[PDB]
Amino acid sequence: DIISVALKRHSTKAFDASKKLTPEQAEQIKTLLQYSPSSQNSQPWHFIVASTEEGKARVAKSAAGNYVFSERKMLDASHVVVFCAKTAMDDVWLKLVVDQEDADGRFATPEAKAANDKGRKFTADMHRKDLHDDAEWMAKQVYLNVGNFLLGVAALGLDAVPIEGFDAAILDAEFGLKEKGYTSLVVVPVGHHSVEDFNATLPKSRLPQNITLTEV
Amino acid sequence: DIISVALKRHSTKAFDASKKLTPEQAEQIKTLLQYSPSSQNSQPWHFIVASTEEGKARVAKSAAGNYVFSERKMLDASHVVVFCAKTAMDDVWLKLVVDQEDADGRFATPEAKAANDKGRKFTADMHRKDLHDDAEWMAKQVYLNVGNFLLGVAALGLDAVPIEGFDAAILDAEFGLKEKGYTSLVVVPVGHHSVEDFNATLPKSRLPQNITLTEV
Ligand SMILES: Cc1cc2nc3c(=O)[nH]c(=O)nc-3n(C[C@H](O)[C@H](O)[C@H](O)COP(=O)(O)O)c2cc1C
Ligand SMILES: Cc1cc2nc3c(=O)[nH]c(=O)nc-3n(C[C@H](O)[C@H](O)[C@H](O)COP(=O)(O)O)c2cc1C
Ligand SMILES: O=C(O)c1cccnc1
Ligand SMILES: O=C(O)c1cccnc1
Repeated sequence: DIISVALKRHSTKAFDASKKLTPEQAEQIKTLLQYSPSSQNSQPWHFIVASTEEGKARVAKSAAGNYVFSERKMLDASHVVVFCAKTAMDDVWLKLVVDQEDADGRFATPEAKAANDKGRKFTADMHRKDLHDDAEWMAKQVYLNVGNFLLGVAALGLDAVPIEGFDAAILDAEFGLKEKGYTSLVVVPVGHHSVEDFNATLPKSRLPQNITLTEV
Repeated sequence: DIISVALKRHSTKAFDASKKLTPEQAEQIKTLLQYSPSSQNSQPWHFIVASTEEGKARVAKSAAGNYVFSERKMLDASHVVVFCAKTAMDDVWLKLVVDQEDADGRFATPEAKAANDKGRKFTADMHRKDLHDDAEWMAKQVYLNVGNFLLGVAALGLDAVPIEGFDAAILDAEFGLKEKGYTSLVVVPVGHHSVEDFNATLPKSRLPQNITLTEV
């Protein structure tokens, strides 16, 4: 049951390098990334999934120097996911999304398709022209994906840790993301915790609902 | 089976007003809100849970103007959750979080507690003093919570729809959020879909992994 999952999941502080995702699990984590919801189904994201030693080493370059504590997590986990946001919402992407919805049979008529496209452009233009927050808006959808992913992987019986503790400039440069139109936001190592994971045995802590939650 | 949940969940376009959350479900959705992870366990959020006719009507004020299509969703769902972010990360909140971790037994020594506080302040100060993006940083954690919540509620067998299509100024004013130190970001009606939910029967559409996903 999902509440048990939410109450028992934790941020893993150390991974067992010998314990790999099964082939099926490796496919399932990709499914989770793909099928996250997003505003206007804008899907303003790219994922780097590192599963080779070479690949994980490249991601771990972002943790060198000041973020060194993050390196072992990135190197010892089975699979490491880099969540990236688009840096601009371009017309090519908008067309890609609506054309895909059309290919998947979501529109009964050309008018319905046109209306969907118009609505998505309205929202996108509002963020870029009026709110001046389009980069932030897209990054928010990526964080939503991350939240979906963390619960999803826990429910698959996998350990994980979300990481903001890395140098995004280094990671962006390593994978040439800027030129491709993306920027790295969160790194999520996924695998199985080791006996050295001190956080596996500690009680969860959250503020009480009397502070955070109002019922009306 | 969480993958089945992810593949089958959808954004509900119309709710059956007669179909209420069970008492236990109403508690479980609150648990999901509370137990979401966040960077440094900063939990920079407040939730309004509207379950009365009066309460939902107050939220539905925000579906004015361009956002009229959101009104029925907000009024007809069993429970409506307003996800809010803090407007600034203050020292009182940082102390609240570490003191709660201490009360929950996460620190073996005063030194461990002090180290946790120091680490949290380092990260928080980076955002508020250097990047001047603490508002954005906090809003990102809230969107992560939303992602967790949407999958969680689906796994409970509940329908939902995330909504950016509302007037945050109207909502903030209605609940006096600004003065309390919060701002509304996403509204999530939760309940059961009606036969009028045209999105319940439509195929789900996502961009292919050959565009969005790189394996290394
Ligand atoms: C942050 C966010 C905001 C959304 N806002 C709205 C909204 O205002 N109205 C609406 O009908 N759908 C809204 N949606 C639903 C999206 O259109 C939907 O998630 C997307 O088309 C993918 O479809 P699915 O959720 O059925 O998988 C929102 C989704 C997200 C993630
Ligand atoms: C966006 C985000 C970034 C995080 N970055 C790190 C990190 O860099 N290093 C780390 O050890 N934990 C990191 N965490 C884990 C949090 O400390 C953790 O989620 C929080 O303390 C709650 O504990 P739990 O995840 O075990 O429930 C991050 C969490 C989130 C949501
Ligand atoms: O996804 C949608 O349908 C949507 C998102 C934002 C605002 N209005 C609609
Ligand atoms: O939650 C953490 O431990 C954390 C968050 C951001 C950066 N470094 C650590």
